[PDB]
This record gives sequence, C-alpha cells and structure tokens, in this order.
Amino acid sequence: QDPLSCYDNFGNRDVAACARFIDDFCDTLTPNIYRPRDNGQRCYVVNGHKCDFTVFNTNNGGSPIRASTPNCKTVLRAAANRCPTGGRGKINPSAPFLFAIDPNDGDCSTDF
Amino acid sequence: QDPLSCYDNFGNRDVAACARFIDDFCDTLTPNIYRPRDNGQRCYVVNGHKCDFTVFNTNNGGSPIRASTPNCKTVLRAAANRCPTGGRGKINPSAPFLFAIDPNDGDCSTDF
Repeated sequence: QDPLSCYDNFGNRDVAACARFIDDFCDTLTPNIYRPRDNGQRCYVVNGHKCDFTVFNTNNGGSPIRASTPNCKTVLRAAANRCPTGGRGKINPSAPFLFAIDPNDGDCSTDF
Repeated sequence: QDPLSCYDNFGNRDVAACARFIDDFCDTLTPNIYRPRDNGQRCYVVNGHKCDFTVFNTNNGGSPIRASTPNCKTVLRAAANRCPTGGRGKINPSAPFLFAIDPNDGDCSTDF
C-alpha cells in the first residue's frame, strides 16, 4: 500500500460498513484482463448507502493485463483501516493497478 | 430484449465504437453472484471517449444470483443495433438483470 491516499473528511458515510465486501470484490474483478486506462467496478448496497469499488489499470500503454488478487486485498484493507471515508492506492509505486474503496450516498440503480 | 430502451442523454457518442466490448463485458461480469440491488460495471476507453457497461440485479430481495451470459450479449447487441447512443434492457420484463451500454465523453479515471 504505497501510494495510499484517503478521500476527504466531508463524506457522510463510514468505510467500515464497506470492508465486508473487499474479499468479494477482489476475488471477482482482479482475474479480468484490463486494457491500459480501463477500469472495473462493483457497487454494493449497505446502511441506506453504497460502497463503490474500483480496479484501474494506470498504465498508459502496453499489453492488457490482469490484476493481483492478494495485492487488491492488501491495498483495500489498508485503505479501510487508515481512511475513515475510504481511499485508494497501489501495492507499490511501480505497480500498474490502483484499487479504491469508496463509501457513498445513493444506490446502485442510478446513472445507467 | 424487452424492455429495450435507447438513451436520450445530450451529447452521447455513437454506440458503434463500444460494441467490440460486449462479449468481454458479458463474459467477465455475468458469472459473478450479485446480491439484490447490487451491480457490476466496466469502463472501456475508445476514440477519446469511453463506454460504460452495467449489469444490475433489479431484485429487491431473494437469494444473490449470477446473470446470464448469453442474455447479456443478446440485450446489449440489441441496444447496439437499435440505439445509436446506446441503451439498456432486460431479456424479458420479469428477468432479474438489467444490462446497459453507454457511449459517452470522458475517461475511465474519474470519480475514484
């Protein structure tokens, strides 16, 4: 977990309710192959709000690649333990994938 | 493909550039088990815009379930063929999953 950055302190929702979904998100979305600058996401409903998870290939070019399941868990657990309103990061500075865990208002039915 | 509804969103791009991702999206995200009211999404870069795909469990309750891979493809191909700016639908009005294909401006790095 380096870099590891927290979202700001203005959010209304706590990340602790989202930690329960880290394993499911990492297990299901990391085996996919992602093109450079593409992402995969999942949305989970909890406590009248939602938890938005992202895996993002930060590479600008090169081959489409799959992500690391254990690295996803290490990063997102660190974010959940260190960032009360959620956060994002990579396993190490050179790693291609960024992972994010984001508690948000709303639900998983909107914007499509 | 009923309902099958085209988007009206101002400035949407042409869905034709996004059709290439239908099989990848459906193959990768439909086998996951989704709780009622949860979703999975992918964002794909193309032609300086992006393509936002969604699979959404419309059920309010009941056991968490995976989605149909062929139905995902049938619905999204119908959207790509009938809706120049993309759209959304289900295989039939009672089916649990809604699938969407949304060609629109931006990139896959926003909001996380």
